[PDB]
Amino acid sequence: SGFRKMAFPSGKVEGCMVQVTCGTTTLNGLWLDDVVYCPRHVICTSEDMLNPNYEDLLIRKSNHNFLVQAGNVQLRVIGHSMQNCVLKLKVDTANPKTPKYKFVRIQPGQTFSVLACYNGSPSGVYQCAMRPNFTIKGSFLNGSCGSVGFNIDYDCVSFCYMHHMELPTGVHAGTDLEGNFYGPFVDRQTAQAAGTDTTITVNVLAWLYAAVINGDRWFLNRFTTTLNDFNLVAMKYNYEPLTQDHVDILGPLSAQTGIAVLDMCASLKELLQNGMNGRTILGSALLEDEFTPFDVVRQCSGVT
Amino acid sequence: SGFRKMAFPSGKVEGCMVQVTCGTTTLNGLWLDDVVYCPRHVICTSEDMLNPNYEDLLIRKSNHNFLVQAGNVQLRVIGHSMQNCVLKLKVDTANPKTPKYKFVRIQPGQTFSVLACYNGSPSGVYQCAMRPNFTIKGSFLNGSCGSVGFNIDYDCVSFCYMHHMELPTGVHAGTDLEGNFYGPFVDRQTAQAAGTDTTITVNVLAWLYAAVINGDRWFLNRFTTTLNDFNLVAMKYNYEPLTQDHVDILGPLSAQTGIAVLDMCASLKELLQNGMNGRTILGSALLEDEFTPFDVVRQCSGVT
Ligand SMILES: O=C(Cc1cccc(Cl)c1)Nc1cnccc1C1CC1
Ligand SMILES: O=C(Cc1cccc(Cl)c1)Nc1cnccc1C1CC1
Repeated sequence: SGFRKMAFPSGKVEGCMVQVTCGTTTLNGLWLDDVVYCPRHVICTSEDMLNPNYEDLLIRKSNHNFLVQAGNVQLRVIGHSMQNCVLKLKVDTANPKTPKYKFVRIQPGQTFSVLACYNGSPSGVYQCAMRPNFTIKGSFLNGSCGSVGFNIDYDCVSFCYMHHMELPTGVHAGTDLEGNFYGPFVDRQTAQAAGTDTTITVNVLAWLYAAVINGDRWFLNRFTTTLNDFNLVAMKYNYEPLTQDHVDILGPLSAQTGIAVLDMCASLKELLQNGMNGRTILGSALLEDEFTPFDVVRQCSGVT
Repeated sequence: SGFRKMAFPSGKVEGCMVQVTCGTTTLNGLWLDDVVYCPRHVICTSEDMLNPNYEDLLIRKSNHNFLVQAGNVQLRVIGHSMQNCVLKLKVDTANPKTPKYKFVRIQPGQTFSVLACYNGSPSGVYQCAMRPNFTIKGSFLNGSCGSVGFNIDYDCVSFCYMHHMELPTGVHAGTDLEGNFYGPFVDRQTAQAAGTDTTITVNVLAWLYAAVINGDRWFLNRFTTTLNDFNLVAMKYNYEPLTQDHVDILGPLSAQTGIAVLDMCASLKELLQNGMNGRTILGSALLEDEFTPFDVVRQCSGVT
């Protein structure tokens, strides 16, 4: 028993972290096979971060200008190319610590682990979610660019995120591993609209099922609702509309607890309309939406 | 900017995790040098977990009865001994992945990372604190015994905790790496009093300083207090008494924000007496006490 914001073990990713320097800028790189991936703004100075012409800036750079250090050893750069907002630096040595990996583009509402890094060295690991507005609420400082988000299926690391930018709001923006930004963001020093964020309803419901599994049952009531009635409530409280695809994914959690999905939606409705009343659920005084139904099953069953 | 319950990167510890089987029981071991450390209840069956005589039970066991598997390779056991509530199994091979390590006994209120493990394989990592009542609120299932808690100083892993037991309350109990239980707990299947827990005042105050650093300032007021006045309030709300040693550790955070420690205690007093009023601080609707002043400085400065 017990329920925690659990991140994946970071070892397979720690072995891929390198430091990338170019000009006077240093950030993190991801060394998989003979390629180092890093945010393309490594080639920029503060003056051109206002409106950078990356193609033109990259033209003034040669392989020898990209200094890639793996721990305390220098990697030799034999090729460079820009794919969207990332640079791929071909190195002459394949990373001996490359795990089985995939590059995936996660959906909004999905969760992943982040290994925050500075100068190619890991400082910490935390679990977070891709918000519906395609931002992440991470913990990142200057130098953290190139830090990656990932998931692990048995031995395979699915890299889903690379950190690029901090918004003026303090929220974070970044790309998938092909350099495509999640959301409308562009790698420019210009104020950019994050957009209205919503609460991931299916995730809150999964966390309510985790709460029942771990003894917290005060919020369960004698009521039920329909998808249409519940969605009127979700709309009012800026919660994502619940669909039958959401209910289907909540099936395993419903079967384990014997609480029908719509019965749990009625508990959520009452919690939204009435609040917690000074009570807690799994040590939280607010409704948590950063655990997917898969996360809850995984944590509650001990999948390694 | 941003503030997260950040755990240490788990790689150096993942390389030390092994599976220990004895009789019909399997749990996790910690392989450092030529020694495997694991909870001594690995030698027990369900019948003798009611009142085990570990010395007598261990007598019926030989080196060949302890099956230690590191990944998919079998380690040869050449010695066994009991030190308090842990067994130390001498193996014929030193772990090639042993990091620089120390065995430390943490103080209540101190935090550490846990690498939850099942069958010698890591499933996840989370940050937690040794509660003032010497329990931890972890996330552990059957088979998680032997999972360890640790801290990292540059390259040195300070192992502070080994998981042993789940209390009937769902809270967790365990030992330091010499087998000494934190708290009054004994490795027996008997109901055991956890004791009254308190809120780690110095940690809440550190988290309030992290909140100011990351823009959250609504809770700051035009008041100040004294250690004696504040401690009357802390007593009423089951908060640990604040001492000058606590204030001294809060010095770096006070200097960075220009908010005197007693001024921040007045904000805490008002928050305890008035509540959050439906507001949040760093995405939390309750006062967080699982970040030490050291944790806040580390996260807010990017120490790798
Ligand atoms: O945001 C940037 C630099 C930057 C500026 C403009 C565009 C792009 Cl792609 C990147 N880095 C960063 C990331 N995460 C957290 C803190 C920071 C630094 C501000 C402190
Ligand atoms: O508590 C035990 C077994 C046990 C019983 C009595 C004494 C001792 Cl030292 C150990 N293991 C465990 C640990 N953490 C979480 C879940 C569990 C299992 C109950 C599900």
